[PDB]
Amino acid sequence: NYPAEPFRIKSVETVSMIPRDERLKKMQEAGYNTFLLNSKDIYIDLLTDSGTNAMSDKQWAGMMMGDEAYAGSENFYHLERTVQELFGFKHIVPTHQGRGAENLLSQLAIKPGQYVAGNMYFTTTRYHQEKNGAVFVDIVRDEAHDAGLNIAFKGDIDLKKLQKLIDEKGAENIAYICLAVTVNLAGGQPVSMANMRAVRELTAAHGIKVFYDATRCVENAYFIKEQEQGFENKSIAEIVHEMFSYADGCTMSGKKDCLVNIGGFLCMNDDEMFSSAKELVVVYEGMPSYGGLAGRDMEAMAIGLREAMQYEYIEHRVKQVRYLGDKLKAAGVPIVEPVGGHAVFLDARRFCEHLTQDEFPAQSLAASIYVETGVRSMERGIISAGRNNVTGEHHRPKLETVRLTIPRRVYTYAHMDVVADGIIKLYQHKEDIRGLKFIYEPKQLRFFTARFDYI
Amino acid sequence: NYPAEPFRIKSVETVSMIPRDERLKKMQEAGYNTFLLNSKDIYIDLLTDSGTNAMSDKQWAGMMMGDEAYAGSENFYHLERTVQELFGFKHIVPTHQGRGAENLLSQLAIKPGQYVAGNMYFTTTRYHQEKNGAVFVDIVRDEAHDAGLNIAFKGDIDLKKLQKLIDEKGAENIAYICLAVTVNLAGGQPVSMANMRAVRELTAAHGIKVFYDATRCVENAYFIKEQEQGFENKSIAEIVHEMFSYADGCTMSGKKDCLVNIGGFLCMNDDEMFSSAKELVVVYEGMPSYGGLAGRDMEAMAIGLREAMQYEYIEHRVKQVRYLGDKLKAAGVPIVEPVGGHAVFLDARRFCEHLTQDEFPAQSLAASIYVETGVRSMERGIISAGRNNVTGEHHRPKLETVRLTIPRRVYTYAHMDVVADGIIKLYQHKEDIRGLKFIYEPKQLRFFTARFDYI
Amino acid sequence: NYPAEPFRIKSVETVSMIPRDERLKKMQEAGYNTFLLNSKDIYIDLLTDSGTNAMSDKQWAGMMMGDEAYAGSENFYHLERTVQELFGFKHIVPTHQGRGAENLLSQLAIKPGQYVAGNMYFTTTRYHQEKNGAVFVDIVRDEAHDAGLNIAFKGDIDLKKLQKLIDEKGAENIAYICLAVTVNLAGGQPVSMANMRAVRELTAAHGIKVFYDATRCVENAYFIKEQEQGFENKSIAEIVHEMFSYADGCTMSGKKDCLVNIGGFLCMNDDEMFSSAKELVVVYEGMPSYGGLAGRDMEAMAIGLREAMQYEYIEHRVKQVRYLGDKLKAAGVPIVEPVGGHAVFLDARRFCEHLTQDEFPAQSLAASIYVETGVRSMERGIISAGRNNVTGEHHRPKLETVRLTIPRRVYTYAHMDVVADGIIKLYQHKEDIRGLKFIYEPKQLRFFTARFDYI
Amino acid sequence: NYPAEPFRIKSVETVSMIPRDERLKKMQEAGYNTFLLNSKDIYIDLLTDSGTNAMSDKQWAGMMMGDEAYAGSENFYHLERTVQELFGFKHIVPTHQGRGAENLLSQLAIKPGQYVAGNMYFTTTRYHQEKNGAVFVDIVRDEAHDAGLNIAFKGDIDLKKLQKLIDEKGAENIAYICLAVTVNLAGGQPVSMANMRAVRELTAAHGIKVFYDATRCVENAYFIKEQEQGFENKSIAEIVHEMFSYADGCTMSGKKDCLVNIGGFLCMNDDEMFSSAKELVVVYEGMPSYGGLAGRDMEAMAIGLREAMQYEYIEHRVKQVRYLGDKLKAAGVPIVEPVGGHAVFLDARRFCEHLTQDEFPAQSLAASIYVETGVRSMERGIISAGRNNVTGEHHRPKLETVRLTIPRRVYTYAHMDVVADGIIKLYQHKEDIRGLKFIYEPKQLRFFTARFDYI
Ligand SMILES: O=C(O)CCc1ccc(O)cc1
Ligand SMILES: O=C(O)CCc1ccc(O)cc1
Ligand SMILES: [Cs+]
Ligand SMILES: [Cs+]
Ligand SMILES: [Cs+]
Ligand SMILES: [Cs+]
Repeated sequence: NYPAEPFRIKSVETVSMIPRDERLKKMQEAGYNTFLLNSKDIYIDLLTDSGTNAMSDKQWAGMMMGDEAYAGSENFYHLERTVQELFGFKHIVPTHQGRGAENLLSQLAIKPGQYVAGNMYFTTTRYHQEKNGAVFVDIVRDEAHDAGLNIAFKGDIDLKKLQKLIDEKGAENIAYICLAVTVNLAGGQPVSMANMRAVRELTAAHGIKVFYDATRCVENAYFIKEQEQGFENKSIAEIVHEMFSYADGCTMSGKKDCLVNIGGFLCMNDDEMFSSAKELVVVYEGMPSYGGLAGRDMEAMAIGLREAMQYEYIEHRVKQVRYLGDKLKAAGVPIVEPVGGHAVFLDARRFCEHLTQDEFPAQSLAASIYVETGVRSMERGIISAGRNNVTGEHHRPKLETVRLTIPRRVYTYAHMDVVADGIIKLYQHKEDIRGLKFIYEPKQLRFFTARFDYI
Repeated sequence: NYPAEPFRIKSVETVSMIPRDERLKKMQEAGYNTFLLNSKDIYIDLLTDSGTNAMSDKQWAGMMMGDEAYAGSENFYHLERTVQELFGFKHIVPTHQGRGAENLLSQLAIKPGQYVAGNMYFTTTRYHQEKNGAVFVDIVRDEAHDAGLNIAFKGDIDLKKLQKLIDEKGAENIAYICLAVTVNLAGGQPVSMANMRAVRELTAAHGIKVFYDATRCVENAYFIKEQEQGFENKSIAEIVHEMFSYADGCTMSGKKDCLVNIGGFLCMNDDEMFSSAKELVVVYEGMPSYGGLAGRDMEAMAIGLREAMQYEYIEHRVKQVRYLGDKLKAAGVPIVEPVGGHAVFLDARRFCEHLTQDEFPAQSLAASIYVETGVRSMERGIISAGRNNVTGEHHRPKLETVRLTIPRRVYTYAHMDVVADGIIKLYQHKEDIRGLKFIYEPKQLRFFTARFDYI
Repeated sequence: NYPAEPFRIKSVETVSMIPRDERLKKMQEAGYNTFLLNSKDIYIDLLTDSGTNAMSDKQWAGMMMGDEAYAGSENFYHLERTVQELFGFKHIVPTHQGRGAENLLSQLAIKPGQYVAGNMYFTTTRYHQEKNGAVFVDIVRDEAHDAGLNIAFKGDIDLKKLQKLIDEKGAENIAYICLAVTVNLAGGQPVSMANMRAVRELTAAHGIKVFYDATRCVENAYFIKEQEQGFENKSIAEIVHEMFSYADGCTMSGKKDCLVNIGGFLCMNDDEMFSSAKELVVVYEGMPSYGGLAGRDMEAMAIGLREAMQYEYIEHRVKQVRYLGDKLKAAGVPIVEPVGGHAVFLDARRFCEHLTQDEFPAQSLAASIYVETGVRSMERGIISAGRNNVTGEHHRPKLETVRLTIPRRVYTYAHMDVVADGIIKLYQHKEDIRGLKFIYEPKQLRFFTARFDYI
Repeated sequence: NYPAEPFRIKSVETVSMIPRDERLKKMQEAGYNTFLLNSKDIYIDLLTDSGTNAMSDKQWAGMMMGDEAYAGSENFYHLERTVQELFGFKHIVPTHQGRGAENLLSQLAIKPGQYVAGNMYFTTTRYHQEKNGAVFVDIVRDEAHDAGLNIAFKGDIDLKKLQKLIDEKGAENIAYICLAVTVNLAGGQPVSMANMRAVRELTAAHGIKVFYDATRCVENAYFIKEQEQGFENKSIAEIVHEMFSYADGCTMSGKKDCLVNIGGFLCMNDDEMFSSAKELVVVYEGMPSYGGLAGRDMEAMAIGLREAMQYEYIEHRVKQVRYLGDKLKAAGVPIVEPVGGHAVFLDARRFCEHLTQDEFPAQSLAASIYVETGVRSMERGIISAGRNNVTGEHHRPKLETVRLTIPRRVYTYAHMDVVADGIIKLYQHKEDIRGLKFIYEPKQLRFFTARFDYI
């Protein structure tokens, strides 16, 4: 049911291993805000699955072969090639990370007042659309928004909302379709291949462009392989290449499924767009030949993209998350379902039924997980949603979650046990989890630096 | 006169060593544009001094100590504390490179229609200023536009122009003063400490903010020590700290004087502006704790900044460039003078008086240098100025130069000899340099991919 | 019971993951000798615990700081000072590995015809002793030769035998006492602190020198802490230091408990012997300042020794082996007991009672394990004992075992499960294990290259 | 005349750069013995050309791909292959360094009382022959012993002394011919290919075996290419492979021409010898599959051996030494001639004509070179030759030299200038160099730790 690691450990990253009593002082010193803890004081850092991947020995042999020419670097050539071969986009511009590609895609493909429609959104992506004049429309299935509904391919687009958007608004005024795989906001839910093929035939008919937010495309490809009829004899690399055939381009963040600690890229097939991309790339990132990346990082991303296609790697990655989700669900701990490709989201509202959302249950639960286990998790509730500065009132988000985001090839099943066991013991005396009040609240970006105290 | 390397070679980058006949083929495949040459086919790459520095064995040991947490990394802490110590600014936000810092500073510091005044500009910096509504005003002394005039501290601001701008336009309508150390357009020329003090006193009086474009600020420090009376007992580290004491903040590309291959940072002292910066940095670069850089890169840049302060390193850096210029001057080759900190600029109109500027003398020279020595240099003339799209006619630039830009710690004095020697023998037969016609010209960013043939 | 890894995965070694049918081909190409298998074709290599440790990110940062001077290296100084501190010996001469230390100690400490007495032997150590004229005398307690007897501190010396040797042969005719921690032939069994004190007092009385074979001395430390009354408040670092206080010097293979891939060292307190050692080390290993090791390796071994002292590391190391043994014991698989610090030994005569020891049961089992799981283990039986060349007949060894040796910090608990699970299902059909005949047998070192077929 | 480096610097090793006054305290603290100085306090360490080579970026990418299996490692396979392909020996056993191979060759190929004859000797090699019963006979040309005679191929064997040795002693009692390339003792002098072909036909006729001491075989191959008629159209790899065709095997030290910091090997074509080598390899070095080397070191040696065949690399290496020799000879500084492949030997007896050999001129000159330049050199005179412990009298060596041994790819021509210039300034006031007296003299290995004072 749960595979052993399809790799050996080559090098370890040592941890201090501080006791509960010292962890509580550390948590207090951070103001009960896990964003303020130091990296050194944390055993298992599940804050994000972004850029904290463990690289292979081959990736580190790439790291010493960094040809750092400004232009003409063999690292750029090898990255271009790999992405062309694997994803099949004609052109490819390297960027420092996913949000660097996003910035470029939104400046090049949006006319003010056009609509951008996708399957739910991701913060940096919506920002760049919106800052360029687009109106974002969510055309995800309604079922994606029910956080307990256990259905498959929950990130698919409603073709029926897709159609009415074109009828009602006009294909002309639709900038592009932003299809994301997986759907982060629904908890890392996969998009079926049928869904992607349907979306491309509808949009093609009406002349509409489709651009993929492909940050976790390889976790998506595993779901298709695991769960869609017809892909049982297909390889992950075949599924990934078919996926990108229903798209005109994509913004990718290597920090997610590329198994690197930095790097992203923009791909497109349009030669015209590509020439415009090239001029805009030099102001924001660096020349078209390196895009704000050191050569050794283009190489390591190249080797990573290829390493991610190994079935055994992506199966264990995804099933290592599911392991954690299964163990929590088995004990009755409330989570978002079905468990996604990269994280387990605890539902803090249900976990902490005694607390109201003003007493910051997700934030407080996330503080407690650190003290009990030495595991850092991230608040994804009311604190992260911010205050409405018109009214002054918090924005009250429907989802009041603590996210357990798993970096790739860093932790073992024993580390998941540590996590699961602490959360289970906490669930068993859930009523004893206190509420938090701010003792310090920033104007902007409050989740980052807010500090709190117990009520 | 000319110091020996104050280091030893730890590891080499192997090179091909292809012969003249093979290089001529390579330059032909490239369409005689040196920007299209492959990095593998080049022996000594002087395209740029950006990001191609050789790191130390301690930087590389820091490379293996990357703490890649999203937040709380030991490498962000070591970076932050190193800049605060060395440069003296209160806050520091890391960015993937210099232009990411510039984007951020210009969104935070300019109201549309205000004036931003500096000592000559750099492309990216001027773009970010103007893109945010600023009108750019060049207040460098008149003597820095004279490419042949050999005076010291050619980068200094004319205070007389700085006064008239305040008079004429008013200090409320001045966004900030953009002081660059050193000045790249004038050939990498230094700014005196007196000049920096003078500017801080005049702008202070009028409430005007002063932000440095500090990318080559340690090369500048060296000229201050070598040439300004009074700084003969001060250390490079004291010179740097004093310099930044006259600025409100700075944008910095670590790729230039921090001796790394990627990385930059915005600094400022204003708390209010720092908070605005943190919300904006998330969208463009990454969380404010990493700013688009892997942990290992924050580490290496921290260790780099600190190595850059060693007298003997910087003294050998600047004197190695000087050596190349000295050898060229002594054979009668025309160069920008006086020699800067980072590059030698050949004067290609002089070098090639038989050719008109429509016959693309600098590009042709840069093609000929590669063919004869295996060295790549950058065209900096009519080809890189671009055409006027309303007229259609070339922007015919006053300076028609070939830039020999020297990466820190990569080449030896024998390498300077290969360059010098080839450039001297071409000078001896300068009349045999043919002109070039376009055989393919791109709508935008023409210098990057234009290809040519001989007339 | 079973601790989680007290570290995180920094970098992985990618593995093939070939299927059963392909492994069977591979095992056949190997002639069913697991020593001929390729390292690429192996998933989990338990051939040996020697030199295949995963290093830390600090060891690797030390790897980039190799000062490779012939003499005066900072890495020799950091090594020397770390051993002096941790182990407490006055002098320390680095050697390329444990047996280089042994060669040196035996040339310096034995007069031909003297007796050298220890607690069971190890091949290399016994070779170097005997090659220098020594007669080897086993003074381990009688209970350690009983492979099934589960007592603690099975490595302890019988003082009664140590007394008779002194009586019978005289202390002048005793070269030195060779005390091994832990005892590899008995299955990696520990030596109590009491036993080490007892020996030091008896040998001291008689003027007899005591040199440790300390290769797994930190695994031993752990058993002392876990099991000897009185050492419950002492640290691994205090246990180690106290242990070496009962020895005159030690030969050490860093490949085993210093967590490195190469390196060893001889220690002693005698100045006279140190001077003789320095002249002899030059001929066999290198100058006394490097002893056959690159500077980077002296560095990593210094950093390794110091990491080996962390309670949680060593406690997880020893408990990971125990875990594997526990799972095997619980299904009724016969193993040497009690489980050692570094390996589990299967009892293959038991496991395979249908086969005679001429039918090569251990080798056959080791072939079958690889086929069924992808794990390599070592034959330790009749095949590795060799033949008698006067008789021609096999040396028929009392112990007929398959050793599952676990490298430090490389595999997880899921990896232990793969092994355990395969070994348990073979045990369930133990009668189907065929015997092997030689199809090629070498004159010497037969186990290394012998090949077989099935009967 | 002197080529530029055929490489770029990838990483630097920082140096402290301490002034003459502090260097003199450092020299005093070392007892005027350069063997006692620390590596950190030295600018340019010319103590030895052994193991202090700078590796390439490809070699360091090998360093991260170390497959550390005990047996079956892909690194072992790649080393075996490279050596088989390049040198052409049938079998090859890895050893920790050159003296590990020597130890094995001498145990396997000498019967007590047999003669070993070679072209002069090297310490560790003669030791291992002599310790195994051989009588060494020097059959080098007489001209090699005249240290000022500038002739080519000074390391050739006298075929006429070769013949009389067989006549007078009997081919039967000649163990093997030890042919070394280059000849270290004559100052790194080359052996012609004709000489090697002649030696093989003579020895073959009488059934006598020939084993190469090939530590600097690649510097030898350059001389043949530079100076022997007929090899102008041959490549270095062709010259090296022909060289080894006149040999039955060889001991190699990778630390010399293999461009690594550790590693050696033994090669032979005899299958019988090879089986005996295998059993003896496990006691002294480690299994036949790794020979006392970590996997990453076998890989790096593999890539190094191949990198050394680049003509441009070996030409610049050798001509970088010659540069130093030419500059010293031009000023009249007395050296051994002709300058060898790896070092310049100063003749301290002539340099210091005012001092008698009891006042230790070479030692004192070597102390002065450090104080004036920060360059460490090695005494190779009376101090290194030792005392005769029968008489108690120093052994008075004919050659009283200070050796300037150049590591490969570490220093530039500017570093050689630093060296040359300091030695020239010292020569100009040569009479002011004082004599030394011991204040501390070790029984064994005196050169290593003797300390002195000025008379
Ligand atoms: O960990 C992640 O979610 C990716 C990075 C990320 C974190 C926070 C935020 O507001 C936007 C992006
Ligand atoms: O630097 C060298 O000469 C190689 C090593 C070496 C040094 C000294 C010695 O006595 C024997 C060998
Ligand atoms: Cs990261
Ligand atoms: Cs770069
Ligand atoms: Cs090893
Ligand atoms: Cs070395």
